[PDB]
Formats: sequence, structure tokens, C-alpha cells
Amino acid sequence: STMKFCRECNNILYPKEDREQSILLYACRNCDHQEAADDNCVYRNEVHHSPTLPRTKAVRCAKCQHGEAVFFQATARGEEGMTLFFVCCNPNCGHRWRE
Amino acid sequence: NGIVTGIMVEKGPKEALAFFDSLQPLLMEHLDPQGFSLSLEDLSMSREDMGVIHNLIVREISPMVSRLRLSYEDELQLENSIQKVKEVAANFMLKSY
Ligand SMILES: [Zn+2]
Ligand SMILES: [Zn+2]
Repeated sequence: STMKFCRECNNILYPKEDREQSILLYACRNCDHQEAADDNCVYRNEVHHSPTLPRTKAVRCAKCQHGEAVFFQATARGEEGMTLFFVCCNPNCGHRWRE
Repeated sequence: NGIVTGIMVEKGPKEALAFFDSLQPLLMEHLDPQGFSLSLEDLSMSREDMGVIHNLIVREISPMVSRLRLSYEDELQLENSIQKVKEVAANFMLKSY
């Protein structure tokens, strides 16, 4: 939602709809001035939000010789239902393998 | 500590105190013509062993603190790796009299 302003008073515009033509139009509240709208959105929020996954430490990896591979529940495109996969938290791993 | 307990079992407490009062000056006089002291060479670890232990801060501790960037609660794993380093560190400085 970008703010819009009046061309006579340069105050903030107030959206206001009369159902004579089924049309939205921005109106000013200062003098009397009105004009026709262009956009659609009356309000926009983008509310907010603009590891705690379980780890093991006793399994072989592919690249690094570590025990860790974090496992979370997934349902992949070639998988089925509940599946587990193992990629090490080391960035040397980079590889996702099935059991 | 086994022998003093056996003496206290067999002949009472007033023989255990006689054991202590006969043993302690017998020890403190045995230390008198030998002495015992420290040195600067005791606190000086050798240089190639210093190079060994410095090659473990950036081998299994810097790649572990690379995981500490996001992982929080592995502090006991942290201390496990740390004491794994500390034990082999303390292993060298017991090779002195
Ligand atoms: Zn106006
Ligand atoms: Zn790997």
C-alpha cells in the first residue's frame, strides 16, 4: 500500500466506494476533491518474520568423516509418505542419500 | 588408609594415633637430606609437541566452532572435544620427575 495524496490540498487520501457504477475511487477528506482509483489493494500488512531439528552422531557421511546427519521428516516427489534423509551439517557434504 | 583402619579395628583408636605420631616425623626427617623443588624446564613444554597441540585447535576445534555458528546446545559435545584435547596435553607434562 503506497500512500496517495490530493492534488488540491496535498493531504492523505481516504478510499471510498459508492456502488453506482461498481467502481473504487480515492477521495480526500479536507476540501471535497475526489478522483478515480487505479490499483486494487486497500490494505497491505506483511505481518512479521520478514537448528531445532534432531541430530544423530553415529552414522557415516559421504565426504567428511563425521558421525552427524540431521534427520527431518520429508515427503519428496520420488518418495512416499514418511521418509528420512541424511545430509551432514558440514557444508562439505552437499549430498542427499536414501537409506 | 587400609592399614590405619585395620589398626583401629584390631587395637582401637589410641594405637592409630600412635601410628600417626610415630610416622609423621619419620617422614619429615626422611625428606630433610634430599630436598624437592621446581624448575623452569618443568613448565616448558617442548616445541615440536607445542606444534602438535597447536595443530589441533585448527583441526577439530575450528571446524567444530564452524558448527557452533548455528548449533547451540552441543556445549557438552564442546567440552567432550575440549577434554579430549586437555588429556593428551596433560599426558606430555607428566614426563618429568
Ligand atoms: Zn483535498
Ligand atoms: Zn558427504
